[PDB]
Amino acid sequence: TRFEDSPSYVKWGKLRDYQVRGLNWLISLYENGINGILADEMGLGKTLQTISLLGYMKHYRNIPGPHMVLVPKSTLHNWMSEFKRWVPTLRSVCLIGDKEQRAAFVRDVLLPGEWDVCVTSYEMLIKEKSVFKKFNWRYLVIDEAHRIKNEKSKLSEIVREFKTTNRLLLTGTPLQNNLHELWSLLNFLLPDVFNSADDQKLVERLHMVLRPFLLRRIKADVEKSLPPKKEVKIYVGLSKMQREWYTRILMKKMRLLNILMQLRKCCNHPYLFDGAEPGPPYTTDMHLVTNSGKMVVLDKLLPKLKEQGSRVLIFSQMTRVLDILEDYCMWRNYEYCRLDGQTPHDERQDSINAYNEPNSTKFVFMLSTRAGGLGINLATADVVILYDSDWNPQVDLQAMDRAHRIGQTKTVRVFRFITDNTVEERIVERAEMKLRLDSIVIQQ
Amino acid sequence: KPHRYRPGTVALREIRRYQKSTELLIRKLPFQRLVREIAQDFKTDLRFQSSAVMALQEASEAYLVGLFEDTNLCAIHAKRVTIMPKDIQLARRIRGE
Amino acid sequence: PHRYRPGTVALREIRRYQKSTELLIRKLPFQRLVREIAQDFKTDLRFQSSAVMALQEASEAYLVGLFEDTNLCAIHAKRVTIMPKDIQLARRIRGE
Amino acid sequence: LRDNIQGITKPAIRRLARRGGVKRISGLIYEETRGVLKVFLENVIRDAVTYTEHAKRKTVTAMDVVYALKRQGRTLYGFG
Amino acid sequence: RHRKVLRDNIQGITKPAIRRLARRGGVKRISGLIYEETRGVLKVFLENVIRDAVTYTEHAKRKTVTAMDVVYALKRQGRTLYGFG
Amino acid sequence: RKTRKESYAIYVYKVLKQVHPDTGISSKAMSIMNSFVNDVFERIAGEASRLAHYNKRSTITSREIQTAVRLLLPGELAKHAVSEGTKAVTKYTSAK
Amino acid sequence: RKTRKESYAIYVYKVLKQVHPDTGISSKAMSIMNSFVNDVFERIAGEASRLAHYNKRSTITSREIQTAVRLLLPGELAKHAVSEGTKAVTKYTSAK
Amino acid sequence: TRAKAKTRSSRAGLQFPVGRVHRLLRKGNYAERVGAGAPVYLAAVLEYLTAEILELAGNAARDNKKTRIIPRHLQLAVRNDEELNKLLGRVTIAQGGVLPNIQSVLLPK
Amino acid sequence: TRAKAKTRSSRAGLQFPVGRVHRLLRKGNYAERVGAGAPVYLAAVLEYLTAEILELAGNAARDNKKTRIIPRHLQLAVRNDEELNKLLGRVTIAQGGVLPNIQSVLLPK
DNA sequence: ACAGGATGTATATATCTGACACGTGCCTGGAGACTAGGGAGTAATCCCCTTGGCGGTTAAAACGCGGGGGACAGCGCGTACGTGCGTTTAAGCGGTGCTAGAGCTGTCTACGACCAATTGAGCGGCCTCGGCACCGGGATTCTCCAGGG
DNA sequence: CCTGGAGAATCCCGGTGCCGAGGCCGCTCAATTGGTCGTAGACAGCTCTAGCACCGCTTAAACGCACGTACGCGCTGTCCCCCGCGTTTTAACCGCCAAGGGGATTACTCCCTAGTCTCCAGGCACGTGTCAGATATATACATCCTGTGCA
Ligand SMILES: Nc1ncnc2c1ncn2[C@@H]1O[C@H](COP(=O)(O)OP(=O)(O)OP(=O)(O)O)[C@@H](O)[C@H]1O
Repeated sequence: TRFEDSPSYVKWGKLRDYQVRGLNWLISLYENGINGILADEMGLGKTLQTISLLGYMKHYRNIPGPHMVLVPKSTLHNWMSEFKRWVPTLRSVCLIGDKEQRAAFVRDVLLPGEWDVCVTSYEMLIKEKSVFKKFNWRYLVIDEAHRIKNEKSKLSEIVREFKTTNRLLLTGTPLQNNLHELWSLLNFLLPDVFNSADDQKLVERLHMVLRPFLLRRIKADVEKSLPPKKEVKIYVGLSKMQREWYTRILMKKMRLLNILMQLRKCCNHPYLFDGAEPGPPYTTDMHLVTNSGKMVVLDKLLPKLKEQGSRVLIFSQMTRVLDILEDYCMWRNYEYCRLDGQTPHDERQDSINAYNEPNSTKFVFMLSTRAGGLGINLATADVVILYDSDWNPQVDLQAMDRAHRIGQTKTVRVFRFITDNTVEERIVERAEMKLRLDSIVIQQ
Repeated sequence: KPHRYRPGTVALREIRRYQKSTELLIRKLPFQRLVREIAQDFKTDLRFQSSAVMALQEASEAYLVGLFEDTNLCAIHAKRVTIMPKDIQLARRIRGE
Repeated sequence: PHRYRPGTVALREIRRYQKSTELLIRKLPFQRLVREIAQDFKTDLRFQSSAVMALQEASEAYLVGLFEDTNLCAIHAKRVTIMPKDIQLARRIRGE
Repeated sequence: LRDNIQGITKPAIRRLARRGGVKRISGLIYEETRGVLKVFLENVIRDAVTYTEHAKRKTVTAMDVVYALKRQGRTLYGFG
Repeated sequence: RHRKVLRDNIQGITKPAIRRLARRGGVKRISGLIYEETRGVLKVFLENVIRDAVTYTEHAKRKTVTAMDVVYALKRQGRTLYGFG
Repeated sequence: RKTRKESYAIYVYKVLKQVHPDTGISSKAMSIMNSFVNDVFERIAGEASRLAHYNKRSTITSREIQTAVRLLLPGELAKHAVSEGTKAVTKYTSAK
Repeated sequence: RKTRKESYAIYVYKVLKQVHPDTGISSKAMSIMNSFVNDVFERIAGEASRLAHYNKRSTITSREIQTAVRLLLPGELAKHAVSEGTKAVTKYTSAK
Repeated sequence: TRAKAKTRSSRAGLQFPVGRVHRLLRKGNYAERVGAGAPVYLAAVLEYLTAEILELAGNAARDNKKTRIIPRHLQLAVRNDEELNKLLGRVTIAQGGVLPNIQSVLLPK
Repeated sequence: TRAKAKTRSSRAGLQFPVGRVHRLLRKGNYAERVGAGAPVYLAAVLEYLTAEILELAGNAARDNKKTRIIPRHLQLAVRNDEELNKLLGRVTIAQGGVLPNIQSVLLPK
């Protein structure tokens, strides 16, 4: 019904068959006049398809007026650079900076309306909802649709109150822990259709109702490249002092308002808590490892991963642990790069992009469960180390497959540390259940 | 050369501004942390309804404002403008605390 | 001619009256004052002796406390004499 | 009954001041003390007379005085 | 090794905050040694109120201090508060 | 379903409508007025109960409420409130 | 004859003979002690009534008395009074 | 049958819940028996006090160029009026602020 | 038949009347019901407070070389014990006097 | 001493939004009608206690005067605080994830109200004596001039 | 400027008298003992609401620092006011008497309020929309401070 090979107006774009068929599918969805969800987890890209969609909408029957793209602030410069490189015919503007900078921007750009695509962040959108509500919208592009997964959130209300003729949601993790998230997404797409919250009342009916306006293609089933990862769990024990502290915490001066939280990271490292927290900073010497069996095991496992490859990209669950280990691996006897929420974003982007290096000989690099977004592949990363698992399995999946870009042509390895007769196994089994639910919903 | 208000104009401006308003002046999170630390001594494992901390903050603000009024009165009695801990102690002693 | 310094007799009187426990206001004038004040609120009122005694006791205690606060105010003001403005400051801070 | 506030004399006020703990007294203190005594007594007597009126009597009792003082927050021990 | 405590909670209330309170009171010039005394006085007042409120909560067999408990404690102390129950 | 709570909000709004016709009120103002009415009711009821206990009676009556009003309210307010209460009792008793 | 009057005088005398076997008391001091006992009774009972009303209960119990004592008495007085009351209630339960 | 029910508040010419006040008096453990006219008298006194306070608050709100009454207007009305100030001396009105008052010694001259 | 009546105070080993306290609680309009242990608890508290104040007053009386407690001795004990002073902060004791203290500034050179 | 320049504030106008004012539907408590009982009003009588008067006495107040010390106005100074400016940080708001704890329903039991008989505990009255108030007299200590230190 | 007397003021010891404290009786009324019953609260169960621990981003607020200026404080002189003491009135204090008012008790009656049942309507929870208030932004105005002849 539409083009079968690369569109003539793309500049140097090399979108393949899956990309062109997704473009045709989105064009047909626009034709029939319904919104949709582009559920491409990875290996396919959504930025290219979205930019190609908007470029087609401009270079065909004219609709060059207002258009809104919602991105996290951490990827705005990347989005603008990719847009300029790929399709430079359209004009793009960005809403950033403080109050006076955004006032300068609205005055010198927004009122004249010489722009086709407007790229901003969630926070700026909340700040300037009133300024943005004076303009009609024809194709609202939002990435990471799980950002509006729940109702009663301010962003959900703001985006609902917006006036958009059509909508487009980009998400790689369509389901997290329950069907009310997919219901929220579908209700935002079609409020007049999915008004009510309502094996046959399940699974299969869900598949049938999601088929018409959803796309889900596996990177392995499309390209057959990107050799699959190997996932290994390591059943780690815990020290006797760790057990004693775990007991004295569990059965009961220190504050333990949230009992599950305060009887949790205990297995990660004992001295994370107060009371027995590191005392006088004697020096950076051998005191931290000897008190925790998990880091003892990590130290024992280091040499084999060090003998070759050795870019790890270790993952931990506690920021406390991430930052201490970030400033710790340098002292241990290695070189590192640091990623955290305390690092500024504008510097962060170029910093990580430049830190992507053919030869570093540094052996360590640490990213938090949240601090890592979606981008920047280290082809040298081989062995994934999961110190502790988060409740959300999709966050763990994102942390695992952030190294599963094409930039990575080697089989990648995953290491998992698990304690025994503790709540870490509880978190693991809950994550397994949620991951299985997501798999059955989005694959069967 | 740059414009410089004399020492005592901005104080009067702030006095009028703050006597004109009604909102709270202490920071909510520090006040809540102080309240929880005090409650720890009396009993551990305590939860605070969000309205209780607001009521405590309101009462603390009223008490401090009234005390400062009386302390200013004591300082004016001593033929001074600066208020002092001796003035505060005298005011508390007279009020019966 | 023997004459004490101006201020030692005051200290002796202070000590003696702080040691003593009896009333200091003349009973008959206080009784007449009470009856005169009560004449405003009611006509031809009779009183028990214990009622007048309790009124006198309460008045004495209130005035002693007021004078103590006034002395504190005067000492704060770098003085040893008490003044009507000291009494007014004491009343204002006490709550009148 | 007229001008009985003059019955409360300067020596009595000086004795009260000495018991309070003051050394020097200004000459204008006496009128102020008479005024404060007047207002205090007026309040207490008003409340006691109200109690007597409710009791439907014509005599004011020590119990009525104690009740008035307890209303004002000046509890008296030793009269009932 | 990087592990230490930041600041104790009594210093949570700040010198500019105490200055704002004194401005609302009516104070024009403030001595430098007023802030520690203000912190002590506030600590004592809060201790009394919180003791009474925790006693009420303990009697109710609850573990959540409520606005009603705070109001009852303030009324017992003699500082009736209007606007919470 | 939540258990209903009794508030004087409707009656206070009727009084406000009678006093200032075109004038509203805020939620916190309504709460403050409700608390004020509760406090005044508690004060007067406690005073009346203590009065009845002192006089060795078992009934709180209009005389007790009047005496409590005169003891609590300050002067002119007490006078006008007494007039209003007497008028209300007269209306409730005249032909009812 | 004269209608009977009630006082805690005999019990105060018993406690005095207990703590100090060779010390006497006067009528004024006995009246003061009687007033003190009445005042403490009134305060504790009123606080307990307020507590029972607040918790929506219609019975005064040992728990309410203990809580009122904790509210009213300061510090060491509260601690020792609670210990004494608990011991007395334990003995009464045992000997019933 | 039975006649049409007239509320005792409507009978007494009041605007306050005479029946609710009667129930509160009987349920407050104030005494054993309660008279018939006592709740009516108490409701009338409450009505007068509320009306005076609302009148002063409305005057203040009209002065401040506003229609809705806020706790600031309530506190402003309660203060600046000696009778109500004496009645409500020990109470604190939330978010009512403080009266504008600067001692003349501080004012430059 | 029955047995010899045992007083509740004797059963609890108290010198204060549990029965009289119970009657006063019933006739006090405090609550509709009164538990069995509440009068015992109240009597123990009253006895302890009386014992403390009487011990302090008797020590003061012996210190003054008299064998009869008077309101002066009671006042001295109450004002010298800080817990009892806080309990009786706003209480006046007839024929009590005041504590002897002279401000250090008024003492001569 | 004014003129003028630089801040701050009061004011008018246009948008926007969320809290208030009103509606609707239902349900729990207030009103109507009646019956019993005991609390309180009402009358009468007793006695005590408050008031008015009067006389004698002596302590306390009123009055005058000399003199010292404390209040008060003035001057000088050094310094701690107020003002402004630049840099850092953590509060505030928006989300995530979890579960504990409050609040309402329902059943059962054991505990306190109520009543009747009995009795000893406590209260009013009465009497005696010894602890305390008062007085006197001697011993002790504190204060204030005079001057030689 | 530290000693030394002289003079009041105070305390300690002993003797005397008086009135209130402490012990002892009668009786009557409130507390004790026994038995019954019904309702308030204890205990168990369940739902869902809210509270606690933690992340990212923004930005107002806090923190630190330099300069200078009113302000607190120490000191000095003046003078007038308060105190100490002696003297004269004045009225409080105490003892005694007489009379009448009014507080307190007792008996009798009735009328007002508790308790019940029945029903219905006023009051509350819940939705929903629109207008009063909050805010931004651009004028006009008031105020403060400092420089320039003459004060
Ligand atoms: N121009 C292209 N031509 C062909 N394949 C491409 C192109 N760009 C991206 N891809 C495919 O997409 C993979 C990753 O693309 P990219 O990093 O742009 O993803 P993304 O936009 O971050 O993903 P998501 O869809 O989850 O937002 C590559 O490894 C490759 O297989």
